[PDB]
Amino acid sequence: VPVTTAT
Amino acid sequence: TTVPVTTATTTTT
Amino acid sequence: VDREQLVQKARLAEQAERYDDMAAAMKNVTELNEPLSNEERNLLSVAYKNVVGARRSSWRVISSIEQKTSADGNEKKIEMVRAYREKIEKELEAVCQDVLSLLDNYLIKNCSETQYESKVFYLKMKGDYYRYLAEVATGEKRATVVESSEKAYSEAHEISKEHMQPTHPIRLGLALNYSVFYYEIQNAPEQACHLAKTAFDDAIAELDTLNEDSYKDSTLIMQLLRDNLTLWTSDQQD
Amino acid sequence: VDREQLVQKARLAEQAERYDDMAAAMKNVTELNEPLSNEERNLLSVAYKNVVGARRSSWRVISSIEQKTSADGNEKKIEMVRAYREKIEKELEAVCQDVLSLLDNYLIKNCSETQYESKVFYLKMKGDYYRYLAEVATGEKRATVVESSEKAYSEAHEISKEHMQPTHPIRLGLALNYSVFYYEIQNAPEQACHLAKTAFDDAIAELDTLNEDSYKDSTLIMQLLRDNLTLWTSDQQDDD
Ligand SMILES: *[C@@H]1O[C@H](CO)[C@@H](O)[C@H](O)[C@H]1NC(C)=O
Ligand SMILES: *[C@@H]1O[C@H](CO)[C@@H](O)[C@H](O)[C@H]1NC(C)=O
Repeated sequence: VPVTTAT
Repeated sequence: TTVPVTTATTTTT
Repeated sequence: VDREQLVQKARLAEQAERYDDMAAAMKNVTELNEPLSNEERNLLSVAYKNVVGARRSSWRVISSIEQKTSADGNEKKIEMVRAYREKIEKELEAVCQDVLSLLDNYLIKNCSETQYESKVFYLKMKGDYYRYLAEVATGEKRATVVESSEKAYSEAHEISKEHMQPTHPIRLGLALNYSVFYYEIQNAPEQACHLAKTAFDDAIAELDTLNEDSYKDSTLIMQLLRDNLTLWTSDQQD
Repeated sequence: VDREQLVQKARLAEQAERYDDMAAAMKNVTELNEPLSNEERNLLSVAYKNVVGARRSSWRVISSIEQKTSADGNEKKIEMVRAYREKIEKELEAVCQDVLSLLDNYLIKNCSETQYESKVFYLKMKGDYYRYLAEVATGEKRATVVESSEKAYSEAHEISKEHMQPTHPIRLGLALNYSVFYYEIQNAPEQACHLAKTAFDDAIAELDTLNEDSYKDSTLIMQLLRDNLTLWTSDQQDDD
């Protein structure tokens, strides 16, 4: 799983 | 709150 | 029916690491049909991302165990694994539809053309949670959500390009997740690597256009874009 | 479903970190009225420990907020926080009564007088969850659970001291949690430190009695006992 973002 | 170390397991194998 | 009572419960729940209560509280707030602040947008994203993230993590583990014990050839064991995987899939699909309903009917719809920020953010989430569904979907069912996710990101990108600088944490966030959609779901590594680098390089070119706040928050996302470009290229050369 | 499919869902749920489902599978197993194996005792103890453990971790966060925000003076928030803490207390209490039901109705009951190892474990577990209740109880309610925790530990201590090697993991694990009970609940650091030291020394003395099958387990608890004794003896020098 590739890194990600939500903020 | 300040806590110490504990354990909850039995020897499987 | 006190709003700021709920938003307090969401924060309080976030601390106790109770994301079922946090998601619940924040869903109730959104149902009040009033726009969310930057903090309230976050409390919602965090809450649900955790709720669905724990399901995705639990799904990958059952899939892995189902890939390995499958070649083992134990009928009764495989069945319950697949059955348990089916259990978690339905819990996952249930949460995604819940958020997507909150998005399509409460959030995205009620956003004027003067709130381009929240527009992209919600559009990203619409794409993110449609992608979660694609990760477990099969047959013609999967093809449907892939297009749904593709259509959500695509629109989130157009608004970003035109009204947001490449150094914005939201445009960096969208480009990040959008690329992952191309590499993981579409299996189009060249278009994924392209979108990842194009977003990154576009952040470098206008690097001096940084605000003190987003100066740290947005650069944290850029390194993530590189980490993917690192792992993506190293897989092609094999 | 087959009894073997149950335990396999327990193993599986553990790996998927779904402990509510793990504690549910092992509950169905337990209700089958068959004695639990060594792995099955492990699966049960871990599943419920994780379930109840989460509530404890949250309750400590919430009760913490309740002390920091009590000085602010906003009676609209102090109420909603106190209301939340009670929500978590009910959830926690519910789990404890659930395990204690499994223990007293199925496990501890069907233990013959030559199953010392199993009985000492189930009892130690019983004392543990009565202590969890004592962490959120007050007044007469807190007094009753503490008394019930003591009665469980105390009986487990005698059966371990008499039928188990001081290097035995089960006996060691009891001395640990029991000592924790004294220091935290009873607030008797001398009794907590002594029991922890003794159970440790007695393990070193007969350290040649470590069986290969579970040397790793026994050795692990011993570190905790010392790490406890270190942590405790450092808290008594601050109060002085
Ligand atoms: C983190 O990466 C996973 C891997 O695909 C992705 O599904 C998820 O959406 C990412 N996190 C966020 C908040 O988008
Ligand atoms: C772990 O430590 C906590 C706090 O010291 C204690 O309440 C708990 O009982 C311990 N674990 C077990 C399985 O007893």
